Amino acid sequence: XGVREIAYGLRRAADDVNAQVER
Amino acid sequence: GMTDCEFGYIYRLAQDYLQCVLQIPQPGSGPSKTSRVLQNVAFSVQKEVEKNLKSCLDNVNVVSVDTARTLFNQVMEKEFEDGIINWGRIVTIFAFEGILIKKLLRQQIAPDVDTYKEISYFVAEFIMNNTGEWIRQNGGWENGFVKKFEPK
Repeated sequence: XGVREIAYGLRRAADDVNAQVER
Repeated sequence: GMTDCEFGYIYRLAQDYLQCVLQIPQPGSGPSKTSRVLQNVAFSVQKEVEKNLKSCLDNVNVVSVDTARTLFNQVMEKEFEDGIINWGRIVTIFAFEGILIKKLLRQQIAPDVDTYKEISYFVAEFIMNNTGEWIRQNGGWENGFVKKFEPK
C-alpha cells in the first residue's frame, strides 16, 4: 502492499542512496 | 545556478526523465548535464524499488492522471512527513514518477499522448513547493546535485 509500504520503502532507498555519496 | 530552482527548470528535468523512461527523448542538443547525471541515478533507484516493492506495486492500479496525482501526493506526503530533505530523497521523486508513467502506459483507461507532460507538471509542483528552498540552500542542481553525483 500500500501507500505506506511504498512511501517508507522509497524513504529507505533514498537515505541509502544519499549515504552512499555522503563522503 | 541559483535560478535552477525555478519551476521551468524543474519541469524540464521531470519531463526529461519521463521521456527517458518512455524511450522518446526529444531531438536536438539533448538533455542538460544535470539531466544526464540524474537519469542514471534515478533509473538505478527505480529498478531497485520496482524489484523490492513488486508485490505492493503490482497491486496498484494507476488508471488515470488524477489517480496518479492523488497517489503521488499521498506517497510523497508520507515519505517526507519527517521534515528531512536530502538529495537521495529528491532522486526518489523522479524514480517514482517513472514507476507511475510505466503503470499508466499499461493501465490508463483513456490514454493520451500528453500524459507524461501532466505527470511531470505536478511532480515539479511538489519538488518546487516542498524542496525548492532546501535545494537552493544546498547549491542547486549545478553546484549541489551534479557535484555530488557526477562521476569522480
